[PDB]
Amino acid sequence: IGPELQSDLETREKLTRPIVRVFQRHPGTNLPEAQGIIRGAAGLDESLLR
Amino acid sequence: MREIVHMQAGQCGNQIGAKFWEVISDEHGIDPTGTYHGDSDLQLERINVYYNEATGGKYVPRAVLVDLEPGTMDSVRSGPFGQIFRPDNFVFGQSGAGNNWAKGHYTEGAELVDSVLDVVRKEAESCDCLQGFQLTHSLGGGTGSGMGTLLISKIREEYPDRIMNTFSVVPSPKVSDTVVEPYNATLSVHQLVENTDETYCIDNEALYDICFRTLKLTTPTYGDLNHLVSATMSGVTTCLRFPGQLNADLRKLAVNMVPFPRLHFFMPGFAPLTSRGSQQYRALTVPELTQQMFDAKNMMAACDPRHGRYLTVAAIFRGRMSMKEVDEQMLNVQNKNSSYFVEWIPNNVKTAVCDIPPRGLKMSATFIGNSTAIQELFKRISEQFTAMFRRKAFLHWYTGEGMDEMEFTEAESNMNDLVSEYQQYQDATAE
Amino acid sequence: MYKLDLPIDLKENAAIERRRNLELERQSRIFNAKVRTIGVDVQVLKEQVHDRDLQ
Amino acid sequence: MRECISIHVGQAGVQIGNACWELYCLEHGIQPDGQMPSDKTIGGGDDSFNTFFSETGAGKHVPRAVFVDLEPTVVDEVRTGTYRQLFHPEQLITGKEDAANNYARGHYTIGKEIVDLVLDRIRKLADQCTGLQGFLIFHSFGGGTGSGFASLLMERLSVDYGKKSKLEFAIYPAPQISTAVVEPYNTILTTHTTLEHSDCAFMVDNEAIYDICRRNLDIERPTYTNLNRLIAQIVSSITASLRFDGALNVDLTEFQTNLVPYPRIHFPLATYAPVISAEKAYHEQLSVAEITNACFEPANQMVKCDPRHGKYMACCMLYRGDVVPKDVNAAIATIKTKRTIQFVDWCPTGFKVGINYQPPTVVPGGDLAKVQRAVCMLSNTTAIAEAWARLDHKFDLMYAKRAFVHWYVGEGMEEGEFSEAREDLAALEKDYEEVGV
Amino acid sequence: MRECISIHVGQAGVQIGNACWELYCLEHGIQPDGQMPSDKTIGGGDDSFNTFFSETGAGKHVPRAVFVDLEPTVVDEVRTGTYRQLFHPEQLITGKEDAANNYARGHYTIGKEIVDLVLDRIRKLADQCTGLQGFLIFHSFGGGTGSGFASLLMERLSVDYGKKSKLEFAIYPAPQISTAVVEPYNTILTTHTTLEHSDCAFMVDNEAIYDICRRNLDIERPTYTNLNRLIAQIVSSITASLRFDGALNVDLTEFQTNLVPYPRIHFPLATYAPVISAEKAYHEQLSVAEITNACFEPANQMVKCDPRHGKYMACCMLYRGDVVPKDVNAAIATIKTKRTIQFVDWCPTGFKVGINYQPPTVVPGGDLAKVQRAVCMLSNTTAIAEAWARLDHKFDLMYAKRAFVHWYVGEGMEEGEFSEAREDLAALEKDYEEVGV
Amino acid sequence: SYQSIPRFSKLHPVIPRRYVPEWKNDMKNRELLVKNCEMSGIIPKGPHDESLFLDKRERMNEVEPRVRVEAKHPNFERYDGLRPEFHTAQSKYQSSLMFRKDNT
Amino acid sequence: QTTTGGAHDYKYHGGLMANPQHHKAPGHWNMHYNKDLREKLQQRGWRKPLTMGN
Ligand SMILES: Nc1nc2c(ncn2[C@@H]2O[C@H](COP(=O)(O)OP(=O)(O)OP(=O)(O)O)[C@@H](O)[C@H]2O)c(=O)[nH]1
Ligand SMILES: Nc1nc2c(ncn2[C@@H]2O[C@H](COP(=O)(O)OP(=O)(O)OP(=O)(O)O)[C@@H](O)[C@H]2O)c(=O)[nH]1
Ligand SMILES: Nc1nc2c(ncn2[C@@H]2O[C@H](COP(=O)(O)OP(=O)(O)O)[C@@H](O)[C@H]2O)c(=O)[nH]1
Ligand SMILES: [Mg+2]
Ligand SMILES: [Mg+2]
Repeated sequence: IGPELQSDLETREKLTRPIVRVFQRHPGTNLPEAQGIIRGAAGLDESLLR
Repeated sequence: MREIVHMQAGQCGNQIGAKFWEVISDEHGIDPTGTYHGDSDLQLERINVYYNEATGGKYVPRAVLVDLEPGTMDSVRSGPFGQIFRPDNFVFGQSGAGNNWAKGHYTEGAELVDSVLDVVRKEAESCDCLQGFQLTHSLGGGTGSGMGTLLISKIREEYPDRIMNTFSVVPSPKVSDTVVEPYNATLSVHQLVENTDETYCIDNEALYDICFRTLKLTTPTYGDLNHLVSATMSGVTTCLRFPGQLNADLRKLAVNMVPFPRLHFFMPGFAPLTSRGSQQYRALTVPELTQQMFDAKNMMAACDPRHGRYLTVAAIFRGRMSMKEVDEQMLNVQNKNSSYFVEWIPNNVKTAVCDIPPRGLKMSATFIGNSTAIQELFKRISEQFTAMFRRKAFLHWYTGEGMDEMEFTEAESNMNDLVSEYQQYQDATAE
Repeated sequence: MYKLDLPIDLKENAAIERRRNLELERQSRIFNAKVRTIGVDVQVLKEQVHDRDLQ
Repeated sequence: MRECISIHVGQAGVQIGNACWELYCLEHGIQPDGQMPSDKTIGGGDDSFNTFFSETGAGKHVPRAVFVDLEPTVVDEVRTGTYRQLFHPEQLITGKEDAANNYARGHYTIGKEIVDLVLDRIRKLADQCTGLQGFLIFHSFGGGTGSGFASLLMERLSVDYGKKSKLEFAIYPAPQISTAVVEPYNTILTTHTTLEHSDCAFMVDNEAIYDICRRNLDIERPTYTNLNRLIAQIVSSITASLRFDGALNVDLTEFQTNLVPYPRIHFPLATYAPVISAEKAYHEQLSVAEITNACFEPANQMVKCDPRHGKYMACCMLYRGDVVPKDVNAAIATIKTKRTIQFVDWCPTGFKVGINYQPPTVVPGGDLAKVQRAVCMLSNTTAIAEAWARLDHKFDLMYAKRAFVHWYVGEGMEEGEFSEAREDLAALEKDYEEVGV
Repeated sequence: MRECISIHVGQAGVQIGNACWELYCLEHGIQPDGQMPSDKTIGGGDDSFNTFFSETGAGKHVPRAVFVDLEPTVVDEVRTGTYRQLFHPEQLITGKEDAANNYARGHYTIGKEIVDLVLDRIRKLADQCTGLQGFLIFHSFGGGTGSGFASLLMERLSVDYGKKSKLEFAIYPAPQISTAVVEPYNTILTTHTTLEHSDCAFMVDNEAIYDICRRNLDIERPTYTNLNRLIAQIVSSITASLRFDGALNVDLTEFQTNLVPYPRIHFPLATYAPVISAEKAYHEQLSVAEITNACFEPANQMVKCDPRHGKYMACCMLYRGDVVPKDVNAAIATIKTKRTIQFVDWCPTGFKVGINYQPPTVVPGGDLAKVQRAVCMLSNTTAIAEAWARLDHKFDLMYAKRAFVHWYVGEGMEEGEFSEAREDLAALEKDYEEVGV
Repeated sequence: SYQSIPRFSKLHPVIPRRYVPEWKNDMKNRELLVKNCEMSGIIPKGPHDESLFLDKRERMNEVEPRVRVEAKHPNFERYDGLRPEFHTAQSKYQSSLMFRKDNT
Repeated sequence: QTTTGGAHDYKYHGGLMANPQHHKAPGHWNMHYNKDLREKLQQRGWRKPLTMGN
């Protein structure tokens, strides 16, 4: 999940890092990273409740 | 402005209630003449709950003294604080009771009941907003039991919306003080169950143990016992007479303690009580006051709460103190003694705070306990009843002045039903 | 009652320029960000500390 | 022109009234006699006392309050204590016998003897205004006068007075701390009136204020007085937009339209920052960011439920003091970049900001330190369902055995009250859950 | 825009923090009540204290540190000491039950009711900051508060702050000198869980500082105060580039990137030169090359481990005072040319030099002389494998018979943690060995 | 005319408020940007729903199909992540990955 | 001694422990600015009264 301030994202781990801005300068894109961390957070939440 | 009409029947009632009137008289500042001699206006503001404006600054009690025979009533008149009473509130016959329930109730109590109803009617109709009646008597004799029960029944018939408090000191586990007190107590509680709003059962053995262990007191006498009972009365009615952070009157206590109309027999208790030579060793805090409240040896009922479960508790504190401390102490004692409280009622505690402690004290406390341990007392009375009812001993008297055996059978069945309900709501679980 | 004339106008103008004095007080307080954000008054805090200790 | 009528019902409500009007007198400079020493005012806005104090004679300011308690003890103490000449004698209304923790006594038998007089006095107080903003109704869920008579009072007011604001400050039973046994019954019973007759109900918890005074004020033994004073601080910070000018003034209509999205979600939480003592005011910064993070602080809410398990819906900030939007927007951005604050999906813009000029007034002999910046946060979070859940469990395991029901039944109240109030509480629970998801 | 939050955990943390902030107050001219006086050139325009002290309106310079210990009397010595009113009252967090030299008790049972409040205080100290650069965390591996609560705290900090630079100052247990008996357990079980939650971990050893004070300082009967003073100096030399400008300067991130080769090799030793007294230093030609050599004798480090048995990997030197960089470069050339020092073949440029103009500050009662030149060496070398080997041997010896394990099982641990910590340290030993070859 | 009814993914506190991709609003060389989205036919080029992230959520609406979004896998399995190499930054997690065993 | 009686004593407003009361504004229908009109009408003193003779 990360820290409780996305002003403190440590730019390397950001979904608007300069590398992915260079990525989204062209059409296409929509990386499977945000959905991946969604699935990971969901699985860890179900594990926590179990 | 609410009023309490206080009635005292029997020799025990006429002693304990006289001590109670004397305690609240020198708590409100009333002198033996009857005039106000206090210092604060709080003692004078809410004075009509027990007194009547007689002569200028003179205040007379609203007492009704009842006896079949002018016994201790004469000694009350001739003692200190005995001429504050109105002289025609003394209603008295000339025959005896003989520690006989039917003499107090049916034959010899019949000639005085009309006079007592006239006196208490004159007292009650003078009040602008009457709240209730407070009877002091004994469940072991004839005047305290028979005439007391008859008076409760007639007062309930005339005023079936007021709060009926009865104190009614009950027979002891060990030592009798009357050989027919199982019959007397059974026949009295047969009508105390269906008439009184609430009853504060007091045992003299518990009073003796309080004097011996928590007060040393090598020569207690009945003065200290009636003083303790009087302190409990003042503690249970102090919220009417003095302002506080959280008020709770008699109707509020009755609402907050009894879950069902049958279960209204309580265990009174008073704190702080200190053995003479231990005030320097103890320090006054709300936690020690509450722990002395919830100590099993502090209540004036001989039945042990460890052999039972607390249905409800009323805690009336008197003194300048913190509501956070009071609520935290109640929460702490409830959480630690989690097996002594019924699980299907959360917060079995009704708190009240009065701002005026008794004189010479910083904090005082009154504990009222509705628990299922009262079944021990009722089972003792039922056992000592059925021990002699099977042999018909001491019963030719009651048959002679004229009741039937069906009344005794109905009384013992009512007692057994009350024992059954108190046992049911001790082992009944929530879910 | 009274007639509405020059003393009433003078009272009104006094109210206007009292409002002006109050808002220049607030301007002097807020344009001095060391007072605006990290303020609070030492003398009143000390008196309240002494009141609590006395209580 | 911006008048507001305070109705204090119950012993708890009368104590709130004592603290509130002593704080109002200290704020607006009315002595307890009822005189203003320096009053250079014309009228129409500069009379900042006019929202609370009316006018009579040679300079006497009587409050716009009605004190109601069936028991004639606390109101009589008010009548014979310090603020004696301030209050009009007919505003202080008493009875003879209290309802004694009984909703049936307060609503059905004792209640319809004084309610007509209370409505006549409310009408007489409201007829002299020149435009009324609302009713601040202070009461308790403990029971008796604060539940039954208050329930009848909101019922009558919502029938007749119609389109006026009815802000209801109700103190709520704690999860564990309680002073009564029929308190769950009374609390469940006074849910329909706050759902169907209140416009905005501020539920506040005594144990939570105890924790706040223990942690931030260093008061090891707090009484009701500090709680009353801090609730008076909250309501004064709420109403101060009606009395003193500011950069952004928020009246009650804007306040309600910015809180409540649906007519049944009128249960916000009130918190106040800072609530510190002066020794901590030495070693604290007390800037706008600090006193907004203290408002969003988990162990600083005034009911015992952390909003970490809930979702924020609409937060009304009322800044009070030397506060500038340059700092306000920075604080709002700092909040909205925080993970722990979790706003609801259908509300991107969820902050209503109102900035006032006048700093809060300290009572001479209280606990709160005198500060030049404060926030009154009024947040409509959906984490309030925990309180309904705890009273739901208490009412379930009490009413399963039908204890303390014969009082209500014999005092003129059909036993379907408990079931219908139970269903209304369950409806509120389900509604808050489907809003939160 | 540059800040460092200090967390002093454990009694060893708190005493080091006392000496450290005595040094900081003397460096920045902060009086013991916490106020910069008035004037004399830099007045109202000083930011040498921005990394350590905040500002308030009372003039108090609130420390940016948290003194946390599960046991009383040491935070109470702080609260009744000379710096009584320097510290914020809520910045001094204490418990009720001691952690009993027990990693399990400090990590799983007693430390769980303090971690939320200390994270709340760290959140307040961090949102008082705009340019936070790291968390300097001081403790010992002896056990209890410094081992279990410290590990839980750094796990929570890693969760809540991302991987911000969490600098570690750990008092590693000595080979021969010992205080506890359960030190191998408390050190192995905290190395396992703090091997991946601290970005850099300066080891320090009480026996080595004892030898340093006995030999190079003539303080034949020393106490913990001298050790804490040297630790304070060697931390202030690290942080001084954030507070005083000058020549080549290095922040908390640059020396991390120049120091740690691999993310699991983050355990450097630390050295300070010239550790010296007044009468000893008066007969001396204290200069840059010989104080570099002073950092480079094997009998001069703060960890009892011989660097001649290992190979240097990365050396970050921190020169302070009137230091001309040509002497630094000449010293680097001489220590590179002489063959007693062995370097790994994969690091030709094995030095990172940071030069600051500010000379060190002495304390009235300390033992270090007022000097012109100083140097702080942070050396990452593979000579710590001997320390890990001694710790592993003691852990295996005391774990073969399950001695002192029922305490950990009673306060909440398995043999699984012990076994995984053993093979974690075995993997760390293997990694150090293969890096060394 | 037509109907959109925008939808969004579930919540995560890493999504940085609003963020549109650059190419939707990249107007130094737009005149041949839109024909790349025209020949493919799977990327709508409409003016609406430009926010790939609106509040804290991903846009599941008409910005690319769900396929080709998840299809950019560099073929990384749980075998690689549970035994990371030493010189990378993923060996900062080894003690929490060695407790995970290895099955799938 | 009563709790509320000892708590809510006679509190004296104003003094050191007080802020200046920032009043909102007077009414614009009340605010006429006639003092400036008076001082303007004082000028041009060669007027003649608006009577029948002039
Ligand atoms: N915060 C706060 N709560 C109070 C205060 N006084 C009483 N209460 C609350 O009042 C509750 C008890 O019920 P009351 O409000 O006194 O009942 P009532 O409104 O007086 O009506 P009756 O029960 O008939 O006397 C308790 O739960 C207390 O929390 C006070 O001064 N401050
Ligand atoms: N250099 C130095 N070391 C200290 C100091 N105080 C304690 N230590 C070290 O701490 C070790 C003892 O364990 P502690 O750190 O005190 O344990 P703790 O942090 O107090 O936690 P508990 O034992 O549970 O109370 C000893 O081996 C010392 O080397 C100090 O002031 N200076
Ligand atoms: N506590 C207390 N109990 C009393 C006192 N006088 C009598 N009793 C009790 O009352 C019981 C006797 O009942 P009694 O009053 O004689 O009945 P009566 O003859 O009808 O008036 C005995 O068990 C005594 O314990 C007294 O002064 N104090
Ligand atoms: Mg009341
Ligand atoms: Mg210790």
